[PDB]
Amino acid sequence: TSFGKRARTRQKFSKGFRRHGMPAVSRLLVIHKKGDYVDIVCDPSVQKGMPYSYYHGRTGIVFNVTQRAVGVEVNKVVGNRVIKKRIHVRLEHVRKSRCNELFLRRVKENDAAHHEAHLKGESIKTKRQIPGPKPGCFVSGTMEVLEPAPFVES
Amino acid sequence: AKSKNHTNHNQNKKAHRNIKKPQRKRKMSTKGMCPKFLRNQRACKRGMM
Amino acid sequence: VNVPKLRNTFCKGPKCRKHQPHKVSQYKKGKDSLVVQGKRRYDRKQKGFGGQTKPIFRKKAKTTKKIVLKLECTKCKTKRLLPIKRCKSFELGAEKK
Amino acid sequence: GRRPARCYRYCKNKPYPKSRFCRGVPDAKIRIYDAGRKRADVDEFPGVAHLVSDEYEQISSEALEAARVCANKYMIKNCGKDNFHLRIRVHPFHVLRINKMTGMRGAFGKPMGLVARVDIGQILMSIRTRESNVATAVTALRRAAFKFPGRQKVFVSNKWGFTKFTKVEYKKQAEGRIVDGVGAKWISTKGPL
Amino acid sequence: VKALKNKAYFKRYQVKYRRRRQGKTDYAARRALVLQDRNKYNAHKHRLVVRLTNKRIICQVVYSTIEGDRVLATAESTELPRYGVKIGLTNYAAAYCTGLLLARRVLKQLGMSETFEGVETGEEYHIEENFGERRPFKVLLDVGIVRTTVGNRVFGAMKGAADGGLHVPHGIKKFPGYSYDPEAHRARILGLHVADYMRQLKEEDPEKYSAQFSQYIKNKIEADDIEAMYKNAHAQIRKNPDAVRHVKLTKAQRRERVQQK
RNA sequence: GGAUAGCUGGAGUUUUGUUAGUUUUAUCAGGUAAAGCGAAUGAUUAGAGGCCCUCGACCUAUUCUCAAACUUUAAAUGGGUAAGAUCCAGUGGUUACUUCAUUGAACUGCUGGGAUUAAUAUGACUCCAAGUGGGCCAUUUUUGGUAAGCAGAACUGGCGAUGAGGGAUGCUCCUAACGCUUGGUUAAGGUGCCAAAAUGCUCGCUCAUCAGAUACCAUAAAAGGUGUUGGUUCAUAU
RNA sequence: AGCGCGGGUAAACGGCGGGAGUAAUGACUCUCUUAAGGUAGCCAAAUGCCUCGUCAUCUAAUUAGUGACGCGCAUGAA
RNA sequence: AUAGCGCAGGUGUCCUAAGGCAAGCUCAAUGAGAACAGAAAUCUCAUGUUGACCAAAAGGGGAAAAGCUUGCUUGAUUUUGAUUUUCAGUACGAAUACAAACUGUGAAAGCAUGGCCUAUCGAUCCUUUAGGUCUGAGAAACUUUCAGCUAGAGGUGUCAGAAAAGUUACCACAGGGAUAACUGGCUUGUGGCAGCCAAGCGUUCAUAGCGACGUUGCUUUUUGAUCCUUCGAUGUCGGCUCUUCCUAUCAUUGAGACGCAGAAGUCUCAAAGUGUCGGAUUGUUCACCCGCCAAUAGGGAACGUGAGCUGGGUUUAGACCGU
RNA sequence: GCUGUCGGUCAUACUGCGUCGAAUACACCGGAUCCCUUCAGACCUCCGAAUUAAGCGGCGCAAGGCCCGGUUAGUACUUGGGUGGGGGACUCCCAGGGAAUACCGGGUGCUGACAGCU
Repeated sequence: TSFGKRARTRQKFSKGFRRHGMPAVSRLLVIHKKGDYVDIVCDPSVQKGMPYSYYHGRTGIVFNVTQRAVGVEVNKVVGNRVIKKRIHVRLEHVRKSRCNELFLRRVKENDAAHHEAHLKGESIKTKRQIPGPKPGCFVSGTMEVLEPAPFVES
Repeated sequence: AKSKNHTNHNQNKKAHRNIKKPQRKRKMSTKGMCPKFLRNQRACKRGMM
Repeated sequence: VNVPKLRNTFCKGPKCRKHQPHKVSQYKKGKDSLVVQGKRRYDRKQKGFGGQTKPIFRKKAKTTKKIVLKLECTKCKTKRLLPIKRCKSFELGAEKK
Repeated sequence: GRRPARCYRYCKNKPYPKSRFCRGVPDAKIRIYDAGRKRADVDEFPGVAHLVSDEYEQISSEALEAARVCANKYMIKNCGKDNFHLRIRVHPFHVLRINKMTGMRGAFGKPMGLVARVDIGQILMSIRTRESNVATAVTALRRAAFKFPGRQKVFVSNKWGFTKFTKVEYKKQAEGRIVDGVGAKWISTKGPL
Repeated sequence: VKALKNKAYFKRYQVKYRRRRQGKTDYAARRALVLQDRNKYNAHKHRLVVRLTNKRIICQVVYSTIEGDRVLATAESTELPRYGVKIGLTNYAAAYCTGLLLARRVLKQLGMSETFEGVETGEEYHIEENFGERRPFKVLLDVGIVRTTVGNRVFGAMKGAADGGLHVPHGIKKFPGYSYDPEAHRARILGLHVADYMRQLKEEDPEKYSAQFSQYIKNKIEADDIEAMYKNAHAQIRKNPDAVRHVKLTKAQRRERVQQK
């Protein structure tokens, strides 16, 4: 086949439908502190600093912040091993990740829950519960008698 | 006398035989950070000695 | 391709270290000469019998060569070589569009 | 010498229609699809019979031409020229390749001719006619089945002409939602006014 | 013929944002102003917003947030009847007086009034001055989509801010008098070009001098008196901060209206 | 044919609340299958309604059928990241960086809060070197070709390197993987005889002057039959 | 010196044309082009692809043989 | 991520502007209008989501711009590193994000390290020039020439980079069924044979005999397609001789149908029990004639049959002609 | 309840056509001496103060568009299993996931900062 920086991009780098024109200003006012997760989505509208195609849609940790760019460490399988790769990228092509935000909420409630016992002797054992089997109750309402259907061609 | 051009067969099975993940480390490596920034981390560390 | 003769650019030299104007010549090679070690080693080696030693290159692919500009500073007379991309047509006479 | 049509029964390849990429145009043998009286209005010709495939096939353009010339000639003798409409619904857009005569190498081949793809349950022909007829119009499509490959069930539907509407649901016409030939158009309460 | 604006035309049709449709914001120039790098993290880039409406000159200091832009302190030329200047609110003199009157009440809000007196007229000035000490308050200039000529009223209000002691970055090249002449710029601040036009026009005509400048005849201001006002306005400013139908129809109500028609 | 990486062995250590070809919880990326054309682009049948005709024109609303290099919309199966002792908060200091500013930023000192913070299972570098770099097959996906026990790919599993029981017989199908053995129980598959086990029980269908008989598999079709056994729906017992 | 520049030499190596129109046929006219455009002769040849060429002859019957006929794939003058 | 001598195309360039920045403006197209003037000139209004244009293939991207027009300029500059892409996580090339200079444009924010993004290119050795108050020619100075250190250029298109024409039928060696020319095997387009439907032909009448436009099979007696077997050899055409087998039956036996009066036939069923010839030309297989006959049907058995023959052909070495 | 300046989401916000807008205020609007712009004071620029018609805002339209839900549909398609069916083409069962038009029931906005107005 043929290899180019943007080969097979077509659908992948397409702007979208009715989504043409430049980035909005409020998305350009997002801050990214180092030690923070970000999903690399590249918008073809800006051709400056767009990352390579493989990294598109990859979540990874911000290690640097250049003035007009964000150093993101992502990770990449090469047969036998993962290897952590360090890719700079323009500000428009980075989104804030939302993958961590349940865990970030969770710790504030969970650490405050363990805190507040003190002399009652904590040992709360705070933990999510996976919704397995339901217990039993009586249930009653209006009924219908169904039967199976004869075939019709139409 | 061809012969086969290419194949991905038995390559996933070979890789998974051993897919090592790099060990996590405290304190992030600074290779590829700003030179201006890393100048002031040296000047920082000097000032507390 | 067309290029002006006058040209403001950086002067990598001891006095200036800033943008001066420069004079844009072309760079040609200049003659290969004798008494240079590789030419002397080539001459002793090809004396005698045994035909000739080194490869003679035969089969060129390229039409073009890379155009070097010889810059030359006005004030201090520093020079250097800028390369430029390849082309068949080169000049640095005027006639603008 | 064209091929036997056992060669090109099955839908082995992706559709390859006549475009800017194909360029070799072989032109079809059906450039007359509709037949009988084309111009009759919907208030006449309530009865209908479809010819429906049960089998996932290709059908050549010549086999469609053969089948319509079969069926409309059976109409002309029995029930006259001017008491039927006969549509061919299927079109041949798939273009079909031949390599002709180191054995391979130049294996990719030129475009021979046209062919139509056909699903299970897909409608091939439809005769629209008077309820007087119908039984004659079924036996017009028992004939036309022999020109195609595979089997095709013949199917008297319950619908007035070439419309969505059931012939029960058509006649409740009087209230005047419905008002065009070969197409009963529904007047909506949707506007403007 | 096929005629304008199909059903399928409106399907395809993307919209420009809204303040492009309304015809106000340039989103090209907005993206250049609002960026402040990522080495700075969470600094706020302030900008002076001068807008020439009719009869009035609005002047704001503004930084941006994700919810919206956020005003630090406003100024209006309609305030200036407080500080001596009765009329001539749209002109270049009033633009300078608004930009000065703004620039004090940025400093008074932060608590930085005694530092940065600035430089009271029409001579060139940047703030390289003050060394070994706190740096002057940085603020850009957003013209908007006022077309940027030599003169215009906006660089009046820029020079008002520079007198006030806000660090505006600016070249000299779009001031009046330009190769630069400072005393020609002093004529525009003190309203001398306005007085010289009245001095030219009154000896020529009574009818033009009645038709224009009718408010000047009411408020009793002569050709000689103009340069006194805008000078004396400045000392008045610098001892002062500021001091204070139909409705929709339901779908029951809509099908009611059909059977009327 | 080499070199190089991978697959493999051996020799040393570090080291045990850390690993995963898995799901869940939350969050993203994608443009295949289908669908679409009374949505753009491209292909396409049919008529309707807009100085004497006239098929035209073109327009307006409809209609027949489509697309590997068309698309508004858009699955399943797969892919990324996160789920705490390598953590969270409070407070002081360092700094040529950053700020209009002890404002921030990153790094650090101290003081609290917390022992495994979804499920299930489970202990997790360095060196030296061999052989190998002709592969083939099967289910699904799929390209060239009339097709091939043909050529070329994708995912997984086999054969090759591998016997045992079944498919009469078969490198690749099924069951199932092997230390020497005593007893018990099954798998796939079978029970008239060859042949270990049913001429077992019970209910239908079939008469062949070429019956039929067990996946891969060792070929059969269009079209017929008042041969027989049932069903569906009309019309006067047929 | 040679090679260039300028002559000679084919019983030196060798080479020796197409297209329309015109009393079925083309003596004849026109046209593009070569260093020269195959002359005298001979031919389906030990040399002709189409080809078992066409017409005589030998035969009851001849893809053979002989004698003629030539736009001759690709005959021809030490 | 992913193959084929898969599919549709493209590159070895072009440009001091088509580079850079800022400002102003809006394009293709349609509609209605204006002397000469129309289907096409120029001017004007209205509408115009990109239907134009951006050096060139195709695809992304773009509307107070990335398009068009003007103004000012040379960041297509200098110093070396890091990263991404191919990937062994080597190199080249290409690109991205900073750092330290110095300039351009703009009021300023900014933007600019060539082209809006995706292609447009090259190691060692050798030669060559640019740079330094530089290092060395080893007995020591001076001073030409030389050798160095750093960065470009001269080129390898077989593009990780030898310096390179034929012929062998006089042939040789190591090997290869990884790979052709025979049989056999899979396949059956092509060849051959048999069905289904019924437009017409058949004076009249679709079906005695036929059968278009379509469509379903069979065969391995043709020819391809393929490369599984065989290269430490299975003796490659044709004829002669001799045997057997098949039936898709040319004749002979017994039937049935007819456009069957008789005679002569054409069609179909049971039929392989018996029979299928003499010669001219060609190496022929085929073919084409002369004749006979009840009839001169088609095929298989390693394209039956070379320790059975023959050697005319093909296919060694000699020689002739033509190209 | 509103008007302005800077915005956020970027059509529930667009487009077409028609009626109505207290009060600031936006706006049309008057002028060319200087700053400044061209063929041209139309645009732009500067200096002004003698009608809501448009712009702008609200509302309507059996409007188009757009957004939201119900149908379409447990259908199309599809993951794992089958010594299931079928001569093939394809199709059914078991354990799971599960769309999209067509067509009618409701909508046509919400909002942060700052200065002012019944």
